[PDB]
Amino acid sequence: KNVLKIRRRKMNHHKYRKLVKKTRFLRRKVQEGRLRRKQIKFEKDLRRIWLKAGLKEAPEGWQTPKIYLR
Amino acid sequence: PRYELALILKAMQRPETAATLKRTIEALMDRGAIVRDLENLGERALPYRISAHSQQHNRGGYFLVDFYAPTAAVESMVEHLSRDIDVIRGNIVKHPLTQELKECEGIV
Amino acid sequence: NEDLPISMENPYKEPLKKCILCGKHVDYKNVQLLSQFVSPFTGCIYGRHITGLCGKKQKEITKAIKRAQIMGFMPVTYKDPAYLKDPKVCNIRYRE
Amino acid sequence: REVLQLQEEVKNFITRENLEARVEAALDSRKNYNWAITREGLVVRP
Amino acid sequence: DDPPPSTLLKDYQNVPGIEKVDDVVKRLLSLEMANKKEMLKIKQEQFMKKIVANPEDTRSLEARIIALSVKIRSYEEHLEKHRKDKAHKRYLLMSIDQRKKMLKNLRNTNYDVFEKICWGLGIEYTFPPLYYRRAHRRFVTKKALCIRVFQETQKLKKRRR
Amino acid sequence: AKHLKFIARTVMVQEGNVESAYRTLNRILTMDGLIEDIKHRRYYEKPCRRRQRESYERCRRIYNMEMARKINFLMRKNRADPWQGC
RNA sequence: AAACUCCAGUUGACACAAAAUAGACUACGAAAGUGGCUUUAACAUAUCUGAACACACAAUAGCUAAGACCCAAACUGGGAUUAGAUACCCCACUAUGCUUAGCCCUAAACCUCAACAGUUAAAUCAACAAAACUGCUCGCCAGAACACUACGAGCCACAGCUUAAAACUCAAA
Ligand SMILES: NC(=O)c1ccc[n+]([C@@H]2O[C@H](COP(=O)([O-])OP(=O)(O)OC[C@H]3O[C@@H](n4cnc5c(N)ncnc54)[C@H](O)[C@@H]3O)[C@@H](O)[C@H]2O)c1
Ligand code: FES
Ligand SMILES: [K+]
Ligand SMILES: [Mg+2]
Ligand SMILES: [Mg+2]
Ligand SMILES: [Mg+2]
Ligand SMILES: [Mg+2]
Ligand SMILES: [Mg+2]
Ligand SMILES: [Mg+2]
Ligand SMILES: [Mg+2]
Ligand SMILES: [Mg+2]
Ligand SMILES: [Mg+2]
Repeated sequence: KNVLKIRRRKMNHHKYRKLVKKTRFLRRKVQEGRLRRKQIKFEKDLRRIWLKAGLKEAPEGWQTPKIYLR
Repeated sequence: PRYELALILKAMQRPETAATLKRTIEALMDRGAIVRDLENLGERALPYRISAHSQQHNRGGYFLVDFYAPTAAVESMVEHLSRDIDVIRGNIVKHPLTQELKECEGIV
Repeated sequence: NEDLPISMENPYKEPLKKCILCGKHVDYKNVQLLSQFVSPFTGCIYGRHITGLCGKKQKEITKAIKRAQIMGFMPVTYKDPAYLKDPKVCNIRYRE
Repeated sequence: REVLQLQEEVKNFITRENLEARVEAALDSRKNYNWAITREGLVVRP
Repeated sequence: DDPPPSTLLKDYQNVPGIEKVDDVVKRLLSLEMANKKEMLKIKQEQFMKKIVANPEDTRSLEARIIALSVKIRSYEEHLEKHRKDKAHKRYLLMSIDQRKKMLKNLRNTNYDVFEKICWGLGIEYTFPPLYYRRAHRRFVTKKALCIRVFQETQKLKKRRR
Repeated sequence: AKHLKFIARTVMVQEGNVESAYRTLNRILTMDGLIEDIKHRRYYEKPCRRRQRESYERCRRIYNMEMARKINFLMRKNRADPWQGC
């Protein structure tokens, strides 16, 4: 069997785990910003729906839940 | 179903042994058992020293109680056998006779 | 032709070999029998290459021995000395 | 056949009436389950 | 409801003179002195007598449905006490799926027997879903909003007209 | 601990032959597997290693018995040549 | 050498840990797994196939709460060795291995053989592995690396898991 392929998989994985450790803090900020933008996009899509329907505002009693914040 | 209770009782005199046997059979009947027969295997030295109810036993009386009881009774009986101070060790098994003696054609 | 061979099961087929306990009931209370398959010095259960028993009866003997040992009928670390003079059925010799 | 056998067997079962006598008789009895086997496959009763 | 514990075993119910025996024999040959399997057999026999046209024919689809229903009830009773028995949970789910398949076949072949089976065993036949897709948070919230918006649109249209 | 003493793994000496009694006891303990069990229990053997070892010994024994059977079966032909010259 | 000397030997009492021998057996379970004893429940389907996502499960490791703690032991100290030892050897002791209620969903999770049905006739047949094939169905694959990666989406997971590319490069792999 290909032992080079498994050793290449090991080196690639080990190198990757070093990168995430080094940049763990920068990654967290990127992820939280991405989640914020994704929530904003979801809200915009919902607003698009109730605007196209005809309603000038959201359905009575409706509050867009935060479905991505941990 | 049909069960066999193997009872290792304390080495006592005849009156206390009779009283303990009567109490055990009475508990069996109270839990709904139909007792078929009571066998005495004898008073003998235990294969090993057994510690029960803060007492050490090297000798004991061996008895067998064959009976028919509902499935729910067995657990209860076990707990009762745990409380009786004159019982060194009680064990309920499915009666060996109910086990079927399948026949063999020999070594293939 | 009347002399042609006829289809038939082997009439000379010898009866298939039996273990010494075949057809007999193994009970956990029969400590005398269960003691014939344990080491006199350590109480260890002999394997089938020593006892000569079949797989089914080997399993039956093992289960009966364990049940008797745990229920206070048979010693574990040695064979009961009362059964040391019973017939020897195991193929083992300590030159003792 | 099984029902008839059970019916005749029940006559010897222990009840609340014969418990004293049966316990006493069992105390004055001894049952032996021990028997050995030989290399020829024969049972040796004690 | 379970059969009363005094009921005789399935194999000891047609024996001649079984009513002319002692009470102890009756207790010994009853469900009280037997495992749960004999009691399940008595349920199966009762359901067969109550539902199927020929109670002796165990080869019909209805008879198999009755037997699997008894088995499913047994599995559910086991799992009420044994919550962490994953193997028996698997067995229950598999038996439910098999009974659904048999019920579909019975409906496709014999609708009258299908109705009798559904009424007798208390089974509420359900049609399978058309699509199998995850209902994640985004989809669920979006669908709820869409339903609400449709309701408000209907109200506004009613007010206009 | 809870058993009677001087019954298990006990050998009596005959005519003051203590060395013979010790060697008999050693034979008994080795035959019953106690010696190898004690030696193997000094360090923990991993379950996978235990399974591999057991399979290896079982197959080794089977192969050795089969080879011994073959050699014994073919040993009959090892006699003086009856057709020497031709 | 450290360590202990509230140490060591016999005897007696004494687990929420682990389950010699049997087992040279090859069984149960869908797989993962399952080898001390008793008892109660209990191991789907009288066509077959049928899912990364549906419904259920999934070794070891790991994360939350509480509890138990003999032994073992990442980590952490001490002793020794070494040019150095942030390792190997010795001692001690944690997380963890255990129970309860939730998660996490990964393995060389492999018999490295997809499920059912059928054949032993043909040149048997690249090679090796494990004799060679046929019918039918689902899943998957179309040079290497980039890449068990990036982005998107989903997830009780937040240094995580599933799915999973492209650009540049090469004549190989
Ligand atoms: N997508 C469905 O809901 C659906 C409904 C009926 C039948 N099927 C059949 O399932 C097969 C697979 O279809 P696909 O490639 O587009 O799915 P897919 O594998 O590409 O996944 C997309 C969706 O289809 C579902 N899916 C996947 N396999 C399925 C199956 N066997 N049955 C039902 N749903 C399945 C998944 O849950 C997922 O939500 C097709 O033969 C299709 O005819 C699919
Ligand atoms: S050979 Fe028949 S039971 Fe062992
Ligand atoms: K493998
Ligand atoms: Mg299927
Ligand atoms: Mg698909
Ligand atoms: Mg897991
Ligand atoms: Mg854990
Ligand atoms: Mg595995
Ligand atoms: Mg498949
Ligand atoms: Mg598939
Ligand atoms: Mg490629
Ligand atoms: Mg990834």
